Amino acid sequence: YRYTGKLRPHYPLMPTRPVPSYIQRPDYADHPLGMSESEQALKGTSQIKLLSSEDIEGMRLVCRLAREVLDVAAGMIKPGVTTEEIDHAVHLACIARNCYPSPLNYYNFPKSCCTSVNEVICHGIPDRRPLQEGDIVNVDITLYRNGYHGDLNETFFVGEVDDGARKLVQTTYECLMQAIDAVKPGVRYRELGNIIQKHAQANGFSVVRSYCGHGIHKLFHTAPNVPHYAKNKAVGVMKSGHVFTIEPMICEGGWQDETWPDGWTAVTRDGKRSAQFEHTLLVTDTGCEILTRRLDSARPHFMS
Ligand SMILES: COc1ccc(N2CCN(c3nc(-c4ccccn4)nc4ccccc34)CC2)cc1
Ligand SMILES: [Co+2]
Ligand SMILES: [Co+2]
Ligand SMILES: [Co+2]
Ligand SMILES: [K+]
Repeated sequence: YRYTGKLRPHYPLMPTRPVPSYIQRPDYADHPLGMSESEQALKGTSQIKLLSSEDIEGMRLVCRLAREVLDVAAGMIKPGVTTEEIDHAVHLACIARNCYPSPLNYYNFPKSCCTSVNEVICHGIPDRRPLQEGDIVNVDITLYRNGYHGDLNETFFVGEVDDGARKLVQTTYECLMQAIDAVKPGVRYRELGNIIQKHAQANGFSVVRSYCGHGIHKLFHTAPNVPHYAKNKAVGVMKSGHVFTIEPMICEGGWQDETWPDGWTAVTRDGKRSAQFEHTLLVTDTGCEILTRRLDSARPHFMS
C-alpha cells in the first residue's frame, strides 16, 4: 500500500475491550461479521421513520450521554496521548453510563470510537500513535442505550496549530451550523449539501463525497442518506419527528478519498488535512432540536 500522507497506523492494537454482560447490546455486537440484521432488512429503503414520544425521549437520553462521553475525550486531547488511550477512556465512560459503544464490532470495527488525525477523513482506528503538537483530530462518538443510538463528533486542536488548521476547522464547523440552521419541516434533504458546499468552496475547501449524514434511532445508520455536497440526488423531505445526522467532512485539497488496507481508515488521496463536525438532529415544528448539543457551554471545544 502507498500511503497518501505522513500518518501511518501504529500496531499492534491492544486486545478488543469487552463490554460487561449487563450492558444492553445492539444486534450486531455478537454477530460474527458484526452485521446488523435490523439494518440490512431495511437496505434499499427510502422510507424515514417518524419517531414516537417514547422514541424522542429515548433519543434525548442517549444523545445527552453521548455528548458527556465526547466531552471526556476532549479533556484528554494533548500532545503525547495516544488515540488508543482516548478510546480506553471513551470505552469506560460509555460503560459508566450504562451504554454500549456503538462502533464496537459494528461490521467488525475493532474499537469503541473513531479517531481521525490530519489527512484521515473518518473511521480512523484508535492505535499506539501518540498525538503530535500541530495535529488536528476528530473523535466520533456513538452510544447505544435502551435500543437507541446517539451520534456526534468534533475536531480538536493538539496544542498550537497553524493558521490553515484553524481556518479548516472553523469553516467545517460553520458548514455544519449553516446546514443545521436550514433544518425545518418541508425542506428537502438534498438542500443541505448545497449550503455546505457553498460555504466550503468560498473558503478554498472541498467536500468529501463518499460519506454522508444518516438517519439514526433504533438503527445506527438508516434512511435518510444525507450528502454534504451540492447538486446531490438525496431522496426525502424533512418532517417533524425525523431524526438524522449532518456530519460534513471538508478538505484542504481535493475531495477524493481512499481507504487504508485495514478496510476502515478513509484518507484524502492527496494527503492533505480534513476536518468534520457532527450533531444528531430532531426535526420539530419550529425547526429542529440539536440532541447532541452542549448543555453548559455556548461553543465547541476547539474555540475554548
Ligand atoms: C450490504 O450490507 C452492508 C450495509 C452497510 C455497510 N456499511 C458499513 C456500515 N456503514 C457505516 N458505518 C459507519 C461507521 C462504521 C464503524 C464505525 C463508525 N462509523 N459510519 C457510517 C456513516 C454513514 C453511513 C454509513 C456508515 C454503512 C456502510 C456495509 C454492508
Ligand atoms: Co461512521
Ligand atoms: Co453519524
Ligand atoms: Co458519528
Ligand atoms: K481529520
